[PDB]
Amino acid sequence: QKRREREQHIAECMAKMPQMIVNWQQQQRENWEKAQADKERRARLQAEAQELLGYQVDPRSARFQELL
Amino acid sequence: YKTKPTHGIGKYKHLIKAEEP
Amino acid sequence: KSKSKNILVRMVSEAGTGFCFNTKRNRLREKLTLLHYDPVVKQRVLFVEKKKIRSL
Amino acid sequence: TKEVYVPHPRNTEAVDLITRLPKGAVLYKTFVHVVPAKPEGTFKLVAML
Amino acid sequence: DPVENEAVAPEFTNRNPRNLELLSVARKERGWRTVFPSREFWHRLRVIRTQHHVEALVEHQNGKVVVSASTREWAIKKHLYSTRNVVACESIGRVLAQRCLEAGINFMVYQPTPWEAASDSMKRLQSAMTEGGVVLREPQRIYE
Amino acid sequence: RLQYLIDLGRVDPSQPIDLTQLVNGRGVTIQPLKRDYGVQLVEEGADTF
Amino acid sequence: LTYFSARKGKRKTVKAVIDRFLRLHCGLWVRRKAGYKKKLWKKTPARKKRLREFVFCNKTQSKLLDKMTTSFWKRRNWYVDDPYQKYHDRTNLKV
Amino acid sequence: RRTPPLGPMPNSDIDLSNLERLEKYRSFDRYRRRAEQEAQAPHWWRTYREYFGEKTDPKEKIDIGLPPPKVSRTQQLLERKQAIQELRANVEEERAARLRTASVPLDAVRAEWERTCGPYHKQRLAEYYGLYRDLFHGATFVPRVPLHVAYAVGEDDLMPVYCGNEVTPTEAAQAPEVTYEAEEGSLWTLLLTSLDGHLLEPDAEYLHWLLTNIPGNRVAEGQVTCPYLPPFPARGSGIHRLAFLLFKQDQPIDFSEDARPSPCYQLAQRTFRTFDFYKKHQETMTPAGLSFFQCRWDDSVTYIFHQLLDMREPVFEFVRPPPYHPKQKRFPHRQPLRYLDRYRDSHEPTYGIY
Amino acid sequence: HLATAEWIAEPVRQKIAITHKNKINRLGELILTSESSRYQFRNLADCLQKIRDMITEASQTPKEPTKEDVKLHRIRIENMNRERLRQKRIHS
RNA sequence: CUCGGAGCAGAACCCAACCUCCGAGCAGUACAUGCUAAGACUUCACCAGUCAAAGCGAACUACUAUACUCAAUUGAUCCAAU
Ligand SMILES: [K+]
Ligand SMILES: [Mg+2]
Ligand SMILES: [Mg+2]
Repeated sequence: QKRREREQHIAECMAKMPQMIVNWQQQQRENWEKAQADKERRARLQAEAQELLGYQVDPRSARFQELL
Repeated sequence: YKTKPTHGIGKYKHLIKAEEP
Repeated sequence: KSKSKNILVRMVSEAGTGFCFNTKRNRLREKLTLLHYDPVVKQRVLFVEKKKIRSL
Repeated sequence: TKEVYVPHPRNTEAVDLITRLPKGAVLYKTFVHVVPAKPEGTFKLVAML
Repeated sequence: DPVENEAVAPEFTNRNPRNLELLSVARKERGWRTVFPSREFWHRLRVIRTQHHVEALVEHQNGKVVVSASTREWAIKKHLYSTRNVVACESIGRVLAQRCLEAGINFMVYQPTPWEAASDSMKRLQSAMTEGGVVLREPQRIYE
Repeated sequence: RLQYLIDLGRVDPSQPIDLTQLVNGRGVTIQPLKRDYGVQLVEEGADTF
Repeated sequence: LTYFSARKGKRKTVKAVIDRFLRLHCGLWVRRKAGYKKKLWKKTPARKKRLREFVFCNKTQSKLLDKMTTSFWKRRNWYVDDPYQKYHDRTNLKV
Repeated sequence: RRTPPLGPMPNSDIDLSNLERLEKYRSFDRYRRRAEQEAQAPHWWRTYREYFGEKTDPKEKIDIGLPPPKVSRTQQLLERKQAIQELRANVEEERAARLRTASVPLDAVRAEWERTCGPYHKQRLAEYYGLYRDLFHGATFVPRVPLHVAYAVGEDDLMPVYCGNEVTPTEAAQAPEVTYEAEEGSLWTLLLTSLDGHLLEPDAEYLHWLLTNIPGNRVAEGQVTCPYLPPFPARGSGIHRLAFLLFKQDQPIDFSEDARPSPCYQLAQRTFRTFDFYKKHQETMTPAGLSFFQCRWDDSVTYIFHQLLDMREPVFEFVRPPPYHPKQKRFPHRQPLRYLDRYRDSHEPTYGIY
Repeated sequence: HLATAEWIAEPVRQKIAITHKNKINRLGELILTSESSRYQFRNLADCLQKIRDMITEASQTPKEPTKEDVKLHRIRIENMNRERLRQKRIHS
């Protein structure tokens, strides 16, 4: 009985695995796709500074993150 | 090897400009 | 000693085989879900973090 | 033996060196080899069917 | 009353240079891991591009040229507008593939540089070889 | 060993053979105090038995 | 070591040895590797496989373990389905 | 202690005073080209070529073939340059090349290749296969008479023989169709030999076919000095080389000492050596053409052994050297338990005296 | 002698001759050999089991596509190119 | 007070001083850093440590892909937790 139950548990869990993978992998791609979007935003915030570098380069980005 | 006639056949750094910051 | 960055966690197979392996992850990142080879089923399956073993 | 040294085109550091060498200059390095002593095998009569 | 025809030597001597290679039991020259290109092959396709011509060689690892196709040949040159363009490289691939099959060469390795592999010329030459029947990978040696 | 004992007349095949007869023929030495539980018949010599 | 016990006047076995080493009847001693269950997370697969091996002791250690164990532990045993049965006897050993 | 170099050291001709003004490679491809050239030159130090390169004889290979054809380079170059201008003048040819839609006619290329470089490519390929090594003890010849050999398979299909392509013994069960270009009054000798088939002597060959005193290219009218025997590569013996050799005769020749009976099913009579056959007839015979194919065992070879040669079929197997192990020691310190299995003959339990 | 053997079905006899043609000698006898044991009994038992496996495989007529061996893969390419060199007669 | 690199110790190995200098007690990327197995190396013993063909299973016909980058980046037995 123990062996039969363990094999059945694995079989059931392993019949769900294929669908689990596509969902996981599709979400990993989205996670990676969501990091790239965040990267683009930072570059835009630097252009808004317009080369007015100095001490007031960090807080400017903070102001715009609050807006988002 | 030092004693052998082929000593230094692998020398190369004398052929490149000295780039030492 | 005081410094603390990563942690050691136990990754448990989702195939129900009970096979587990330990991996290192950043403390400030989310729980890991990994595709890892499970010897019991003899093919790569999803593993999900269950417990933190220790601080690395 | 001593042989001419050609690095892999993906080995960035080595490729940067050879491109800066004066034309006509060839790098050499020392290589070690094993000369195989025995053949991979032999064909032997196993049956007369 | 032994049969004269049944006098067979206990060991068979096969002097065919390609025999052990065709059985995929011959040694390949492994090693040379720190230099380029690898020596771990029996035959390799080597493409020589010059200012005026395109030549493709199939050579054994021992350095013997097996078959060759060059735009210097009148047989090929007479049909080419240019001997230095992509069309010339594709033509060399098609001609070489036919000569390979007639010589019995069905497998070879190709060892391009990164820029060569990305070039359209070499991509068209490789497709010509594979369409022509030649496989540009070699079967693994059988050790056991 | 069993065939050897029979050929020399040390074990009698005309009667049932058990531990007592094997021990009485000095064919095997059993040590119950050393956790011996008896004899195991092994195949060695099957071709010529 | 107790060379002569107070009750029997006999040599005693060092039981620490019995808990760690397997004696093959041919004279060889088998052991596990120290640290084979320690800090596996920081050790490579190749190292971990080496640590799992059952290995033989050298001459000096074998002589020492023989002295630290009484004759009982050197007898030939016939355990049923012994995993180590094949290794009790040497084969093709010269000199 | 130092020792002076035995010759010019690499990179000595580089003037190190004007290093900044000297031209650099700048490209991996330019260094590699120079590196490959340097590797091929002879050196006074130890080299890979010294230990692994085939030891060719210093004396050049004797040429035993027909004279090269006489060509007028001036007239040839004029006609060739004119043809290229006509091809390049066409505007559609320029557009097909620019749009990468042009192609060459492979059949026409091969026909011209047969008449130009073909002979030298066949010589190079025959040298690679070891035919000159085995058939003429290193002497070479340029096959200047194209030899076309094809085995009839079925009724509508032919299997051509080129220079190393694989033909099965079933396809070669009957004599092939042979054609070449020959002038009227010329005499020719065709022979087929198996370089690797001999089952007894390592350096001997089997004569599978010998046609002598062929008038022109009418192969069916030549004398059958040795009748056709299909290839019989033994199972497990690998891939064999069968070579067709065409010889141009200066006169009619008497081949009575090479005549084999019809049929000839005795392997001792088929034993043959091309070097000896040619050496005695060299004064009146010259190698002209060459074709060869590669053959491995197939199920039809059993029929040749069982029926035609009236013998049991020899089977061979490729046997590898036994594995090396160091001398077994009484105390294999730090070796795994499986060390003992490396020196065990049998896997079945032993019980000794018991 | 495979052909004479009447304890094997005739269709089975004809399919074994094709599958195990390499084990049948000139006289027509199917020869099996086992040398994997010290004991003649086990060697004979192995040979007898091979006979039982041969008859089972022939009767089973399995149509399952077996995985191609590595040595066979190279021969497949070589056979493909040999067919590709095949020509037709100009005037049939 | 343990570990690594360099000089002393110029060229196989080894080589000391409360000798001369600089470092380490991690980090990052993987998630087949899966399994298994010839033959070897070894810090002068032991312990420990190191490199690996073939094979299985993967990956693969774009990835200097196959024992990850990295110099050291580390702790025996008992015992405890599970
Ligand atoms: K032979
Ligand atoms: Mg040591
Ligand atoms: Mg491997």
